[PDB]
Amino acid sequence: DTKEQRILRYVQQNAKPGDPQSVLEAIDTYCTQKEWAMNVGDAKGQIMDAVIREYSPSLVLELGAYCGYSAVRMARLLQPGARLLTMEMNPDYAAITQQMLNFAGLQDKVTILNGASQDLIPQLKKKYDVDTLDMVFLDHWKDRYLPDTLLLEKCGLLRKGTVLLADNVIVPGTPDFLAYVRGSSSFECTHYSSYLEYMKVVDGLEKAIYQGP
Ligand SMILES: Nc1ncnc2c1ncn2[C@@H]1O[C@H](CSCC[C@H](N)C(=O)O)[C@@H](O)[C@H]1O
Ligand SMILES: Oc1cc(-c2ccc(F)cc2)cc2cccnc12
Ligand SMILES: [Cl-]
Ligand SMILES: [Mg+2]
Repeated sequence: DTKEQRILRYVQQNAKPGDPQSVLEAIDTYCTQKEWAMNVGDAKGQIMDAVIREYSPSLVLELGAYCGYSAVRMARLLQPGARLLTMEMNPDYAAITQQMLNFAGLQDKVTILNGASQDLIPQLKKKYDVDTLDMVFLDHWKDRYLPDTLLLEKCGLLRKGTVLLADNVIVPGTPDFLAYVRGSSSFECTHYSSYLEYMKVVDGLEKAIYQGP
């Protein structure tokens, strides 16, 4: 098996079906005690939770799903009827994520789109009936953060107040994105210093709120 299949099986055997908090705890335990994996983790996850609670977004887009940890973490905090769309290019990972969401009981709140963000973003309005997004979690390959932000804006998917929350702005880092949003009058930015998942290494999140053109 793969590490991702091992994570899934661990959840299935050490968490309670339909209990998202138990799922998060099982993943965190496995990734602390057995094998590291690139989930946002509990340190940064607590900051994400605080942000989600503040904004109560009705429609969230996540870029990069992996095994579903962040999707579970966000979706468990959504209000009834609110929704998450998550984009995942790797079909093996998409299948893990779906199974993870199913086990957590969150499958009605989340749609996992199997494809590359740069191909799926232009389809959101017509194919997926999206008007504008309330929040975007950027956590895919770091070189896509700026191009996809710019694409989201081109596609008319951002509105005044759309919250972008970007993982890993220190490690691995996303220097072009960070410079761009911090220098642009179209974003109001805040840095949340934290730690790399499961590691004593500094990392951080950036929140960038879109202000319009
Ligand atoms: N352009 C792209 N579109 C969609 N998925 C992408 C992508 N570039 C990378 N990915 C995916 O981005 C993921 C990054 S890891 C995502 C971790 C997850 N957000 C969590 O915290 O639990 C990987 O699964 C990778 O396959
Ligand atoms: O949270 C993440 C962490 C890392 C990462 C990988 C190796 C390291 F040594 C340190 C950090 C990569 C990611 C790629 C995509 C989404 N998130 C990532
Ligand atoms: Cl952590
Ligand atoms: Mg990350």
